[PDB]
Amino acid sequence: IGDVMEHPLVELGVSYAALLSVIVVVVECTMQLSGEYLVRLYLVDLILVIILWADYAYRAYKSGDPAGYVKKTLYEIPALVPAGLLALIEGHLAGLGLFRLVRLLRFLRILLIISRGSKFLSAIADAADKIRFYHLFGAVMLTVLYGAFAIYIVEYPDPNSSIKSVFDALWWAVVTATTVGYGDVVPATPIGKVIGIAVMLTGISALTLLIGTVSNMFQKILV
Amino acid sequence: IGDVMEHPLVELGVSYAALLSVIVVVVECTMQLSGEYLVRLYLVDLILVIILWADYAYRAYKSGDPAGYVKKTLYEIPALVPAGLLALIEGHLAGLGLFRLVRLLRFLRILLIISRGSKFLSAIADAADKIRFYHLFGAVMLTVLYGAFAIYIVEYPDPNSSIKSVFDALWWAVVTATTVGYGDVVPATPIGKVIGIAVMLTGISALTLLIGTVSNMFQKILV
Amino acid sequence: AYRAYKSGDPAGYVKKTLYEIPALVPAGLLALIEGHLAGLGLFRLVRLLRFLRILL
Amino acid sequence: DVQLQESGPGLVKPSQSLSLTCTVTGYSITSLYAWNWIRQFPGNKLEWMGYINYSGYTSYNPSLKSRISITRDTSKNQFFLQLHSVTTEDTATYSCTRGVDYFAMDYWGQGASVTVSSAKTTAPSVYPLAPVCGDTTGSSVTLGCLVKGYFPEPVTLTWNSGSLSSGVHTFPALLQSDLYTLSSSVTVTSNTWPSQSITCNVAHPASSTKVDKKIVPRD
Amino acid sequence: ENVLTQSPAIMSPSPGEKVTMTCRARSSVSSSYLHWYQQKSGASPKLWIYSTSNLASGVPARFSGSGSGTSYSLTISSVEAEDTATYYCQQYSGNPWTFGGGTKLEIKRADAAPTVSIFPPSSEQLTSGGASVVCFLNNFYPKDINVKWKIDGSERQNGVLNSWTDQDSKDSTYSMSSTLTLTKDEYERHNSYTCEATHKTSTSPIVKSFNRNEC
Repeated sequence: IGDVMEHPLVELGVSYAALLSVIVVVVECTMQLSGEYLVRLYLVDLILVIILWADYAYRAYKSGDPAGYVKKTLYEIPALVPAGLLALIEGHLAGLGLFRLVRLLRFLRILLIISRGSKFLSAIADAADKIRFYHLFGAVMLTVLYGAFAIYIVEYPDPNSSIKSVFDALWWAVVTATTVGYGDVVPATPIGKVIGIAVMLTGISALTLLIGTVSNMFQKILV
Repeated sequence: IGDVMEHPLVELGVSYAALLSVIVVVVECTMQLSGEYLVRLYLVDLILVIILWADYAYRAYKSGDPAGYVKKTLYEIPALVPAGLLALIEGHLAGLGLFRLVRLLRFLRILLIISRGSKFLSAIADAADKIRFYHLFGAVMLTVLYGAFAIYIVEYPDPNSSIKSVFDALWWAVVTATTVGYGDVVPATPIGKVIGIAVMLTGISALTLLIGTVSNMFQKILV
Repeated sequence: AYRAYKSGDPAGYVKKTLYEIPALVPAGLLALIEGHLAGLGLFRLVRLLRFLRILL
Repeated sequence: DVQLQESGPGLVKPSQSLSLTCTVTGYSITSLYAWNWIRQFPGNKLEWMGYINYSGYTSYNPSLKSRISITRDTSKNQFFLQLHSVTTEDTATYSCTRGVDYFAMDYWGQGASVTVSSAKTTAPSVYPLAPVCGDTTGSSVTLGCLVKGYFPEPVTLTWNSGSLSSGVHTFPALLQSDLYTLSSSVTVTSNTWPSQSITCNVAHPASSTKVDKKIVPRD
Repeated sequence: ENVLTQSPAIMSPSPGEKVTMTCRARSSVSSSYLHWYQQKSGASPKLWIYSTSNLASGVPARFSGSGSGTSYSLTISSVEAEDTATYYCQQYSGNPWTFGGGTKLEIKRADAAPTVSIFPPSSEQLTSGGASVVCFLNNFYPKDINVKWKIDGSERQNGVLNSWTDQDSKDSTYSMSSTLTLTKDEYERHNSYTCEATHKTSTSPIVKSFNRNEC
């Protein structure tokens, strides 16, 4: 501008705001999708459940004894059973609109819980502080997915986009989000790239917390 | 040197200072370009505006009702209109060199603002603390651009530099700044690389704050 | 040197500097004087100047 | 308790953008009042150019409207003036003031001279005018400083950095071809000098020339 | 362009006298948007009176301002030396702000002759290869004065630069310098250099001089 104002820095600075804007939208609506407290709050807290049941079951087949594994558990963890019964009793009190009593049991629970424990609150916490990780793991791997999915849409068509399988689109999303960027799977569609910047912006920032947390868990098994 | 001083560590240590120096300059002038408080302070705070208007408009077409979206807004957000009028009145007072009164209104505003609010200051803050992100997003994506542009200059010419399109040069800049480094787009010009080290040095360090912030926003929608 | 060639004036850039940054010159002279005191094993005085510098 | 400070090139070649940077201190340009640029022509005419106010809304003067561009940098608390393609006529003294209620400007900056010309900026030589060899006119003593051959205007001249201002007369620089010449006299008391030392401190920004020349009597 | 017109153009009051200035506009101006500034020689304007009659800061009450419509008037109940300057009115109606042509104001002083002082070239300069002979004519009144250079008894016009200070604030007098500039050669070829300051104060002029052969 120190020269009767520059022409170049006119028709371009507004052409870029037209490109970022796209991403900002794609990005913005991704933080909404995974933000839907009804859509995402169930999809995640569910994906989580299927993580355990489908896990525990495996740690159960590696024992030959299917139910054998089940008893060994209800056994090594005694509280797991009197707790279940409380849950059932609280729930039958609830189902009957008998909340006054529910008020009670819930409290008569805390006591019963404190008592039978002192190194117990640790096992419950270390367990809670455990499902929380499993929660995060979802939320993240979930946002990753979108990117993957989104890249699928605008890439599946074009000739030899490398992004054929829906899985192939996940590989790209994951490799990208981790910043590893192998490269065996790049978009190839000028538009698929516009999106790639958002999947990158998101997937990395998101994957970061994960690794960040997964990296705190490690500095504990090494100490 | 513990051997009548080494020859090799003479004619090379000064040959490297001749290479870094380049980068240090390229780098240095990039922190100046995006630092120009006149050049960059308007290009960014503008790119920002075009981000919203071009965004809001889209969140408006996804409703079929163009102006329908507009009213729904002036409606769900009541303060947005009495505020505009204050802006217009302050400004007409200003335009007349009537700053004494402007002093007033501006204060009679703060009151009127505190009153109608308590969970309001949150919506204003969460909004301000929001445009600030949109500001950063620019500043960064802006420095990225340069690198991209710069790589264009010294790469566009050479035969099959991969960096053909000006967009192609952005892809490289972005993929690089994120440390993803797909590789489908590398310089190829010995000089284009000298610059690549600076775009990397800059683009990464810059892109980092972005992701760093974009990563704090996430640990809030997951908590 | 490069930020100096981008000005056409080689030494022009040099003066503009010694000028915009006044202290850069009286400092240099102190450096030269401290050093000539040093070179003569006159460290007592060097002790002084170095302090009469901090004040200044 | 406040002050603005014009700063920038003192010379610009025909049809090139004239630029200036006013950095105000002791007040915020984003709190209130309008901050405008006022230029004073050689004939001593005053022409308001335009402003930018606390809210950042610019009001230019119709005549300059297609060339002028007042901007600011809230961060450093300073606004600037930009004039596209200046001409011999645009040569004047630009300065920034602060517009208050009803636009009365209460705080004017030092005033910044700006010459538009193709003439090359040249450095001045300054000489010590130490009295004759026996001019005892009385109990009074006069000395002087001759600063000649510089471009463009202005040059700054003080005596003993300023700790000496009574009995000083600094004559307006006179223009010869494309070079200025300027002198300054200063009268002290026969006993005041040469006992205590008197020095001429001249400085020519454009040529980046600064020299303090001591007036010693000679033979 | 609501042009403002000031009168008189020049004004030569005397210490103690009263005096008024005028500022008239093409269109009408709101009394509260009229301002006056006092520009002292070689300084930037100072706000002197805002909104027609309100005295700005340090302004003494010897001053005052009044008027309205398309005619305003700045008045000094009594002038004093420190008053030498130029006053400009300022208005704000239309889009463009506007100033008057100003009104110089020089005080009248008691005719007093100059105090001439002459200086030979400086050893510094001569070495650089040149020789200017400076002759100052300080604190005198009135402004109109004339110097005549005489090298070896002969008048010289060739190469003489004159400069005048505007009216002095303290004593309301003027001063002036004239520099005769010869080359180092022409200088060391003549012997006596003298400047004659002719002036209203006297019939014969004051005259200082020196011969190149110094002690």
